[PDB]
Amino acid sequence: TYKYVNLREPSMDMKSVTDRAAQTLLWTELIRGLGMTLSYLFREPATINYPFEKGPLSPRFRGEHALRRYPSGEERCIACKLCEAVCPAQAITIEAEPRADGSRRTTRYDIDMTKCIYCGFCQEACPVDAIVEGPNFEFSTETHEELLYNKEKLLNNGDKWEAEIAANIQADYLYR
Amino acid sequence: RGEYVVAKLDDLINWARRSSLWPMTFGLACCAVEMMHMAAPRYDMDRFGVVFRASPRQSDVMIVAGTLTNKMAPALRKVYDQMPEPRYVVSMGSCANGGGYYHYSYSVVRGCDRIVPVDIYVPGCPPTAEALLYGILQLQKKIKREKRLRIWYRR
Amino acid sequence: SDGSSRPYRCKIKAPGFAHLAGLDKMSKGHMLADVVAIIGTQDIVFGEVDR
Amino acid sequence: VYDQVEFDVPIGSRGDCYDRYLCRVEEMRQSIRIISQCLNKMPPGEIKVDDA
Amino acid sequence: MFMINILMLIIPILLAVAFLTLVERKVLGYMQLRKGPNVVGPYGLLQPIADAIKLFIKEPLRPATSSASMFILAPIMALGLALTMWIPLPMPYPLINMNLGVLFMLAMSSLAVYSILWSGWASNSKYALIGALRAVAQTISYEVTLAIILLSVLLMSGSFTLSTLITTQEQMWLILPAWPLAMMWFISTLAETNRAPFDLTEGESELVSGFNVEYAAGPFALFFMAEYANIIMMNIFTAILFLGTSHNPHMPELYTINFTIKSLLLTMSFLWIRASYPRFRYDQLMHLLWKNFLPLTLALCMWHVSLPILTSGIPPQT
Amino acid sequence: KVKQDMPPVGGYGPIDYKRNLPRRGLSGYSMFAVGIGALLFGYW
Amino acid sequence: ASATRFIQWLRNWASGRDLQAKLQLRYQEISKRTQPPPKLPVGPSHKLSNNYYCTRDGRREAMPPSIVMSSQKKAVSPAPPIKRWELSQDEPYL
Amino acid sequence: REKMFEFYERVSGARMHAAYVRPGGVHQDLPLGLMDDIYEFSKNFSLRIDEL
Amino acid sequence: ELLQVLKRGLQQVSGHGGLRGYLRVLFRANDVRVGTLVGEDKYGNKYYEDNKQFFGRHRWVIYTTEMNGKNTFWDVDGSMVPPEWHRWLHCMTDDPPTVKPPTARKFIWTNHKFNLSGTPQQYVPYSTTRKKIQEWVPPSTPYK
Amino acid sequence: MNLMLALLTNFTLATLLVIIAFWLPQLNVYSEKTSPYECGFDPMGSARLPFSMKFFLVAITFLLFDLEIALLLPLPWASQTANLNTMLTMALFLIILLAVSLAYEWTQKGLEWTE
Ligand SMILES: CCCCCCCCCCCCCCCCCC(=O)OC[C@H](COP(=O)(O)OCCN)OC(=O)CCCCCCCCCCCCCCCCC
Ligand SMILES: CCCCCCCCCCCCO[C@@H]1O[C@H](CO)[C@@H](O[C@H]2O[C@H](CO)[C@@H](O)[C@H](O)[C@H]2O)[C@H](O)[C@H]1O
Ligand SMILES: CCCCCCCCCCCCO[C@@H]1O[C@H](CO)[C@@H](O[C@H]2O[C@H](CO)[C@@H](O)[C@H](O)[C@H]2O)[C@H](O)[C@H]1O
Ligand code: SF4
Ligand code: SF4
Ligand code: SF4
Repeated sequence: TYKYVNLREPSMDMKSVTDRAAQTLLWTELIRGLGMTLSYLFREPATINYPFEKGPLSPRFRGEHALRRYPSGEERCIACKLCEAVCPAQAITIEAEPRADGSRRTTRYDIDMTKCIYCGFCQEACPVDAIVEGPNFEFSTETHEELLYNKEKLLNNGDKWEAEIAANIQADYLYR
Repeated sequence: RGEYVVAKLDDLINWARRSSLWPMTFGLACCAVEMMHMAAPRYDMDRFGVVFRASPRQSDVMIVAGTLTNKMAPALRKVYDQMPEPRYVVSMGSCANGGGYYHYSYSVVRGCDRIVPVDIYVPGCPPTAEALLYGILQLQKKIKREKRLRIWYRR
Repeated sequence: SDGSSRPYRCKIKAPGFAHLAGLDKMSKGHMLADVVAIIGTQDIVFGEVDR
Repeated sequence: VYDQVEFDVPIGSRGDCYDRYLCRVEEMRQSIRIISQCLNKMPPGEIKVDDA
Repeated sequence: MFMINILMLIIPILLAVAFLTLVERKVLGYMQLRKGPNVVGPYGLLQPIADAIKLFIKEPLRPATSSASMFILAPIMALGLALTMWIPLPMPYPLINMNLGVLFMLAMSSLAVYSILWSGWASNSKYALIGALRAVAQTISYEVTLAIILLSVLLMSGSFTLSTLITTQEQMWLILPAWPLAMMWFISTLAETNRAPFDLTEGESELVSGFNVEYAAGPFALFFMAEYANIIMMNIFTAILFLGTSHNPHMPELYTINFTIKSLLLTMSFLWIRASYPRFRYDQLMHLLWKNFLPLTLALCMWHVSLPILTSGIPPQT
Repeated sequence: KVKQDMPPVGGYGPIDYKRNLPRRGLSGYSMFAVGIGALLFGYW
Repeated sequence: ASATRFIQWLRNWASGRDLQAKLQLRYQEISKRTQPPPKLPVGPSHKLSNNYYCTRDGRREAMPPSIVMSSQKKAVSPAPPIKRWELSQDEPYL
Repeated sequence: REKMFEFYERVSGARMHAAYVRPGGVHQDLPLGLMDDIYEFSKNFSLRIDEL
Repeated sequence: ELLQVLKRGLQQVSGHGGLRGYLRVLFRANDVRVGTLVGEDKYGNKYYEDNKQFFGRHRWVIYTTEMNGKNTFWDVDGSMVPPEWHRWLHCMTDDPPTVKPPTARKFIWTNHKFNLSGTPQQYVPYSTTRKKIQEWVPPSTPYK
Repeated sequence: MNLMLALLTNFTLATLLVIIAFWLPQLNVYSEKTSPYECGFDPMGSARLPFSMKFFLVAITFLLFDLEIALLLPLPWASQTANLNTMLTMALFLIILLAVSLAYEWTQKGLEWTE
């Protein structure tokens, strides 16, 4: 089915022809348009008072990256390199070797935050919930180099944001 | 005391410059949509004194909002150079920050800091409108820290 | 597809590519400010036009 | 599932900007008409092909 | 004591203009479901000061291809003539009482056009040239209609003196007997002041910035200040013409209160109109004036010549 | 039991979409008469 | 929601609509930001028997193209002509 | 449009580049209470079109 | 109803501890609404809500004037909100950390830190791996 | 003298503001900054090249019509004459002829811009 958006024949009776004459000379349809912007003047605006008020987000939000630990404090990351393989932007760089004990752990874990597209494939790919995108979106920097995160920066992010991150995973993991 | 006077005069000019930032009407790709959302009613950048103006002659800030190609690079440099001083650049999003997801492309400049100096780097693909607004406020605080007249005084 | 896990070729057909190519046709006999209207009516986003 | 929702296609008559403006405005109303059917007809089940 | 009077005119004008920019931003903001300036000072009250200081410590630019003398002359002339439009305005007493105060304003308004023409030409830039030539077209569109409308109204006032318009409207606003002229006048002042929906010489969405695309910093501010000073002045002129305020000689301040309120509300409508309509195409502006206003303005001029004669209500020459 | 986002039991309430520009204002005769009446009072 | 009666009447009259019934700012009608946990269903392949993958393997049923002619009676069209569209009974004319 | 990015963000965690529709279906199921919010948004949008 | 409007306005001055506190918030936050205090964090930030305000304005924080040795009376930014209140403030949850406290881990930062970019304690990148090739070291004695 | 003082003050203040604007800010002049603006790319040809006028005929007509207002402006004074029969006829005669010329130019397509 279709409909016509603009296929009208206007009435030619005297009343309709005078109603259009008054509209042309008295600008009635232009005054009607003033009424609508007047009605907005007296509405409450939609502005929020940033940074005192914040735009609503959900637990799924994809923000700054972090590397997480188990409750014991051991790193979750096992240097499987699945996040590095799936990264659409090739933003992750990883090196690994046996730790001083026998553990399989990374020696390099970099994210070029200026290559990253914040797509979240890395946290989907991770089998142990080690790499996540956190809820933080207020980390703009004065230099480019400050956005090339090494493993120390990402572990600090996890230690900094774990309290919020764990609660967000708790809200969403049954959808995953 | 000259020290006290120049200290106060920096506050005056710094306050004027950060309170009346006029970005160039300049956007390149996806990230320009989030910039439009920062002008929209929810965030209303204009309420901070941030007003878009098209002419580079009447602009204080270039927000590089999107991918910079090699074909567009001379044009971006041209309009930056035509800004009167003082002028600032905000790099918005992964593309402008360091090439992003077209980083290895033959036609893409790997970061707009190869072409212009950059004051603030706003991460995201795209950064949320609020993330950009955070970047603009970070630029305001940077301008608030400028010590032009104090440095002139001690020359 | 060539049978593997990576596409061999992906040509993207953007509607705005054809529409913008017709901008010269549509603008015949019009003034500068109409070309502003004609660009908008085509609804162009250069991400898909340029890819 | 577009063959399961009812909607009308707007059609212009003069092939100019104004008729295309009207077509886009009316298409928004038809999108609201389709969205209303999607909310009422949303079925249960899984959301990606059960083929790992 | 006259120089003090001159300063009590220029200084308030500039301050009124500066806070008109704040009011415009707020009114557009709320009509657009947002707030507008509310951080720089309480309720954004200091925003105009920050803009003014910022612009005058910004580097000014002389384009390499520009004609230096006319490039500098044009912004000076714009602001200088904008302030000169206020000296005959009776509020209720004019700074300069002129017999032909109405004509003086027509002459100064026509001369103010050249600040657009010469700034745009002197820039030696294509967007500035296009903007300047839109000023030629827009002046050709409205002035002939604008002066004939004044003539029709003055056939009831009886003179070109601006203070006589107060006496004429002691019993009643002139908007009653001449609302058809008031409508065409109000629209003409929008085109006269280059205001939306006739904001064509700057025409931002088409010409980037039009005639003043090459201006920066203080020189740019002067054009901005001149443009907004003419918004207020021409709405004051409209209030005197059509919404005459009663003048009590022993309490002139009562006149200035009522007169100021009317001029403010007229100035708000310029912001209200800017928030509401799209822009004319500049050839459509010419056809609006020449094919609609001019035929009716010519007819009404005949009517307002005859009507005082046939009703025996010719106003006094003095 | 399965618990996923579903519409209410009887579906959602009706949703408007059709154009609605209410017809307002007076007729051409009435508006012209008011204007001519205002002119005649002003002339007198 | 906090607008006074007079302002509500003024802005309702100005727009010609009853704005209060369809406010564009959201209040308490929207969902809670904490929700009960889901329990999502499983797909049809979640079976312990009669579920051999070879019987539900879409990829392995895709065949190479059928060669109609290689360079090694009534006329036809690619498909039947398209049936003509009908005017909407909902609203044929906007 | 700002309210519709919220629907994007609630299903994908991104306001714009959701990467939500994938070969095989969608990435994640609708969060509980999302269709109620879409319905609230839709119930008022046609009035916004009229204002336009 | 106009008088009722003005009484709400006057009640805002008293609701902010007098005209000094009222002017303090008006100049710090450019807003003078009075909300219900939900709680305070260890850094001094105060969290308010008002569920009759439209979604987005129904929660807000009044930042502390001092955090981590930095004077923030005029200089505030969103990165001063600690993670536990970050979730509540951005409406990722309905429950404030007062009612639903976060899970305590030994490794979680006890002291939240704001954005440190542009300061001496900013992040500086470097390679976290050790040298890969060992160069031969010549003998320290002569013998030739 | 009042008027000349007012005119001198207006333009002096405007000149003073320009002088401050040019001598107070820190300048940094180089070739690329002061080059002509054209949306980021170098202009094609000079901006002094001829710019066609499509309303050329209306502009010339504006001259003839602008002189009519000079002839019509004295009408408020002309209404004080005792010889009101003559003035009213001649006042209406002038306006009608002005209307006739507009009708002639309108019908002959003089108001339409060239292509
Ligand atoms: C008893 C004997 C008495 C004799 C006298 C009796 C005569 C009384 C009736 C005479 C007619 C009165 C109206 C005359 C005013 C001019 C009317 C007019 O010309 O408007 C039509 C004009 C043309 O537009 P259009 O419809 O596209 O073209 C028509 C066909 N070509 O369209 C326009 O002009 C539209 C302009 C667009 C820009 C408008 C932006 C502002 C709109 C709001 C303004 C509100 C007016 C407020 C006035 C303030 C007063 C100070
Ligand atoms: C004494 C004062 C009052 C007298 C009025 C004086 C002005 C008279 C205006 C000219 C009237 C006749 O001249 C004019 O001719 C053209 C024919 O090309 C007519 O018709 C043409 O122009 C109009 C408007 O441009 C078009 O809508 C129409 O498509 C076209 O046919 C005009 O409607 C008519 O106005
Ligand atoms: C302080 C000033 C306050 C100004 C408030 C402005 C709001 C005024 C609202 C009145 C509406 C405008 O005026 C009234 O509405 C419409 C405008 O086209 C006209 O009616 C017309 O509208 C449309 C056409 O566009 C159609 O329905 C129909 O062709 C016709 O009926 C009425 O004949 C007019 O009398
Ligand atoms: S979010 Fe996407 S682009 Fe960024 S690191 Fe993870 S997989 Fe790579
Ligand atoms: S972060 Fe996860 S996916 Fe990446 S290497 Fe470590 S364990 Fe593997
Ligand atoms: S950074 Fe992301 S959103 Fe921005 S332009 Fe590049 S791809 Fe688009």
